[PDB]
Amino acid sequence: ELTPDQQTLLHFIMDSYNKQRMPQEITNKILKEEFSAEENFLILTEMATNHVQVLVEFTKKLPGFQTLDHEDQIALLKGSAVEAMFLRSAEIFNKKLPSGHSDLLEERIRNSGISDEYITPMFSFYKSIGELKMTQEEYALLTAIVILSPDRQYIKDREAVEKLQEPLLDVLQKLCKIHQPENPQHFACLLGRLTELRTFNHHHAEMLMSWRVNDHKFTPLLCEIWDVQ
Amino acid sequence: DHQLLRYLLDK
Ligand SMILES: CC(C)c1onc(-c2c(Cl)cccc2Cl)c1COc1ccc(/C=C/c2cccc(C(=O)O)c2)c(Cl)c1
Repeated sequence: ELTPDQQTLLHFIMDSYNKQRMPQEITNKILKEEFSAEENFLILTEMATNHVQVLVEFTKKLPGFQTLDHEDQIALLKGSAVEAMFLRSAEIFNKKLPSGHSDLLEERIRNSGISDEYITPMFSFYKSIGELKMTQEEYALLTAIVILSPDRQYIKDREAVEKLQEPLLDVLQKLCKIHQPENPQHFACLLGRLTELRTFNHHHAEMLMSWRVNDHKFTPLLCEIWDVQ
Repeated sequence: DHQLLRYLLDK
């Protein structure tokens, strides 16, 4: 049984998660545009820059975020952007979302200058997580939880973050006990994704440097979030 | 430092 003080949190969070979506102007390109390593990379860039925007808006609305040291807020945004993006894309492929054009989107990612050493793990992650049959609420809570990770590098007050994250973890667990009483390991299975997600940050920074020396174009927003001269 | 993130956080 979910409490009233908790059912309100989940509602506020589920509310912000569904507030903004990605522009049809952007998502229509996955379908309409030419399939070129160049065009592919540019569409992927456009989507990521845009999502960095939705991420800030979403995070800002997270309960207690705007109260943390402002230098800690940047560290949390800078540290979760890639992971939040893996979760959102995995959700897209997993729920075969219409505005996601999964097959074509996968095409564009499969040919954008990404090393095979990275694509394999990326899609394997997409597959295994899809097989979890996650509910929009699990995606939304794993995202908020990923965003409020106290153990990110350069965090000053790591205790203030834990205080913001623990309430969310509990709501997620309370749900796994309700909608999955048969399978008790479901909660622990969802948290395992937080570790797998971590794993991609090393790979991503490699890619950023690879694309960079190849004179690949990013955006002032992405360069800032991902510390790229 | 971090002009753009700082700006999005104040908007
Ligand atoms: C800069 C670019 C070359 C890039 O370099 N690495 C990744 C990268 C990351 Cl960082 C992580 C995992 C894989 C990949 Cl390839 C990227 C694209 O980054 C994305 C790509 C797609 C999406 C979501 C799209 C979507 C479609 C329909 C709807 C919506 C929606 O939000 O409603 C959202 C998001 Cl969010 C972020």
